[PDB]
Amino acid sequence: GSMPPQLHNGLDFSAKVIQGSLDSLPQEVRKFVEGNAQLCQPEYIHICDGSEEEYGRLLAHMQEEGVIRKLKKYDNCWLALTDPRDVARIESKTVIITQEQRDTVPIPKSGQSQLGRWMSEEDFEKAFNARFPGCMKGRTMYVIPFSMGPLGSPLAKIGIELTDSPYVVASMRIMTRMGTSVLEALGDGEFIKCLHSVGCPLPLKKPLVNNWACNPELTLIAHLPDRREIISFGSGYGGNSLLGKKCFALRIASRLAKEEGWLAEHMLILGITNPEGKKKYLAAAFPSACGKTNLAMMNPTLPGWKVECVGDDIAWMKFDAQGNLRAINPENGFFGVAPGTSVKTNPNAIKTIQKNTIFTNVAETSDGGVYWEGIDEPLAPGVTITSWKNKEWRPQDEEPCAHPNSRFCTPASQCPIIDPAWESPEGVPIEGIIFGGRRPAGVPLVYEALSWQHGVFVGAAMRSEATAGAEHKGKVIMHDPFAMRPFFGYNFGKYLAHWLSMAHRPAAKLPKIFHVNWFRKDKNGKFLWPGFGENSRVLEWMFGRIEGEDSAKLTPIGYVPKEDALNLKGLGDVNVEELFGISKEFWEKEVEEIDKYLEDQVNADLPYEIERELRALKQRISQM
Ligand SMILES: Nc1nc2c(ncn2[C@@H]2O[C@H](COP(=O)(O)OP(=O)(O)OP(=O)(O)O)[C@@H](O)[C@H]2O)c(=O)[nH]1
Ligand SMILES: O=C([O-])C(=O)[O-]
Ligand SMILES: [Mn+2]
Ligand SMILES: [Mn+2]
Ligand code: NA
Repeated sequence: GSMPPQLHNGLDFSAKVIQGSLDSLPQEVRKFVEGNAQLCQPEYIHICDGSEEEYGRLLAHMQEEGVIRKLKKYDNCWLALTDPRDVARIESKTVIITQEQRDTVPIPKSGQSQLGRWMSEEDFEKAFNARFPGCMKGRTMYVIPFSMGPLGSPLAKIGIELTDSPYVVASMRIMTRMGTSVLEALGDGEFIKCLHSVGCPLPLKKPLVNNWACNPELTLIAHLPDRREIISFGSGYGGNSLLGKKCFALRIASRLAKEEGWLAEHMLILGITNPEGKKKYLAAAFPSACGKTNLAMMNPTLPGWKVECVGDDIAWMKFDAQGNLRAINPENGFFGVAPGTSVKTNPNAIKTIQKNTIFTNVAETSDGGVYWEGIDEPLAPGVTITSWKNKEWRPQDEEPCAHPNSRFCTPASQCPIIDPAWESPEGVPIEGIIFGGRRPAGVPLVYEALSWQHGVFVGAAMRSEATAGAEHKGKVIMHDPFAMRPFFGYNFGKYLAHWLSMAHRPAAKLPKIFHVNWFRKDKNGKFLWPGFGENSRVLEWMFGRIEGEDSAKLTPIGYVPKEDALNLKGLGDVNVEELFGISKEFWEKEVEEIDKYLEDQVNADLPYEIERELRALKQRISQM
């Protein structure tokens, strides 16, 4: 980029650049970098190249600074422990900026929307001015050029993230394609502008907790889709700071998708091969902390079945000229929930995470390894544990050894069952789409939608127990339509209309739509379904249905498996009565709840087809 004019020496940041060159940046990239440097006043500017040496040195630097620790039991793995105020997404501080509120969320009848948070442009400007001026004083501003999707993909989009956090830098290296090749690929093209600061300019005004720079009181994660900007202040935690992931690849991207005729979704993408040598790709939207990563890299218990992972969290999809729904994973790594992860529940993850992996808020064993709730693996006598709170911890204490939302951040290329087409620019053809969440009562193991319009309603109607992915506590059953409640880039009613419109386009090969429940419990609080690898039995049913197998019976909520259609061999004890039961009383209550929620929260933007599906379901239940 060209040197900016100036009458003094305060606008050209060249003298502060410690890696790279402002002169060699594309013009608009330099303007973005330099304009935000003038604002944030970093001491240095480091333009990331994405090299292993850059990565190695930056890790070493955080190490000597006490910001991360080396996990010496493994190969190039590292541990960060955060300030306990900065441990997850915060939905209440996550906002979208548009001229009119209705462009961002439907106007709720009750007056409080549960489908996003809108902030006026003028309110945002004030919030921005109270945060960012001088916020990087005494820090390095890192410039991360990154690509969502393989360098080529028709589906791929480039961002530049500016951050004062080396932790963000290292994590983005794993979770996106990052560095010099991205700038070369961008040229003078368009990019998403992403600005991040931990909100702790030097000298420190507040006491630093556990060497983790953050500003909880001022935390704000903002999205400005008209400006193509994401602006995030005060949090270093993944979902808030790795701007390509939730901020770009769901929130911004879903709005772009609506405008441009594609889809951006909170979905895994997996490839499943049967004993007859046939492979199908499926997508699944479950809410945060509801099993996507476990399903995407499942080790099937059924002989002759194979599952391969394309992506575990984000799907970008578009109908091609042939009418196939084609999906790509825009991420480059897995940012997975650690606790619960074991050789038993997710052996494929256990394999992936022992090299080149960054862990956040898990426990450390005295021999340099990791520990967490449900790791289900004994330690040798004499091995001791440091909790994620950096305290000595014993298996019989008050609190967990790892944070409930503790994460691993691991390269996708490492996964032993990574799908061979996971970086194909063409994407993979999706043949079914699975919705589901945590319902301890009433909702059977699996059912199939009656039609496209009904499947879109099933997505819209999704409810699920609260999890630790964000700020929500306890186990209350919440609405989480399409697993996208925290992530809609625009009015949910319009998003429903967008999904419905897919049925109207030329030669569209619409996928089969299913709904699952891994989480139904008996009257004792015991899970009725073993889950995990055993979920291959459900996927088998879905596979045959996609092929047109006569294996379904009609019920009021959709098609279910016929008696004996599911392979339950090796699971002789399963209470099929309760697991597959559909109660009129439960479903009457359920449909009334859905009706009130859609009326209140979607209101004037609720598409007629969805209100029709509600009426029809209500009618079918009334005839039980
Ligand atoms: N009982 C049971 N638990 C499961 C199952 N699948 C996943 N889990 C657990 O649910 C928690 C979260 O699962 P993940 O697969 O990481 O969820 P995710 O959808 O990828 O979550 P986000 O990354 O937050 O979007 C972990 O503790 C898992 O061990 C299952 O089939 N049965
Ligand atoms: O990080 C995630 O994947 C989430 O919170 O859903
Ligand atoms: Mn997620
Ligand atoms: Mn996940
Ligand atoms: Na720390």
